[PDB]
Amino acid sequence: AAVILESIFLKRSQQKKKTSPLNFKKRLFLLTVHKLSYYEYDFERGRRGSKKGSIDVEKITCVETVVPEKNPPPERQIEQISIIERFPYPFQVVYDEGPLYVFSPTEELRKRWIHQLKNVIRYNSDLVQKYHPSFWIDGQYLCCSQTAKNAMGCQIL
Ligand SMILES: *[C@H]1CCCc2occ(C(=O)O)c21
Ligand SMILES: *[C@H]1CCCc2occ(C(=O)O)c21
Ligand SMILES: [Mg+2]
Ligand SMILES: [Zn+2]
Repeated sequence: AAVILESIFLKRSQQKKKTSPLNFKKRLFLLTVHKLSYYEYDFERGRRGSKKGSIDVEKITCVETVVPEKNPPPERQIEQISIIERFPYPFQVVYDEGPLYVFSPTEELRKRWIHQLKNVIRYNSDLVQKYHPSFWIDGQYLCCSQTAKNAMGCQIL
């Protein structure tokens, strides 16, 4: 399928460990009408490396912004170099295996990805009308305090 979008984002680890600290990984993200996939990027040759995972577009229920972290490290705090080193703008892709947290280098790039992702899931069956506006961190959602990753969203839209 045709490539709609191709960008380098920071990805928060999902099942690294149940209680261990959260890891953040630099990934090349690809969007087609069929899948949202991510790879280790091969910087030296200027091409995508090994595929590290995928999300079938049909399984996505929600795509929105996330309220940013209160104390972010320099890599996630607000040019050719800045675009591949700082990732301050998070968004969420909600599916069956909880939300995937993605960090964009710019506001414009996040907006573009949210816009296109909303169009590819337009005819999805499982789309929800509620979401969690804040991150799931240290066993709970910061917005509602619910302890289930698959918990129903606390806010409308
Ligand atoms: C990231 C890279 C090592 C293997 C692995 O297993 C789970 C995860 C993750 O959730 O990102 C990773
Ligand atoms: C990211 C999150 C889902 C599980 C997984 O396995 C490998 C990787 C990675 O290396 O990014 C991930
Ligand atoms: Mg630097
Ligand atoms: Zn919530």
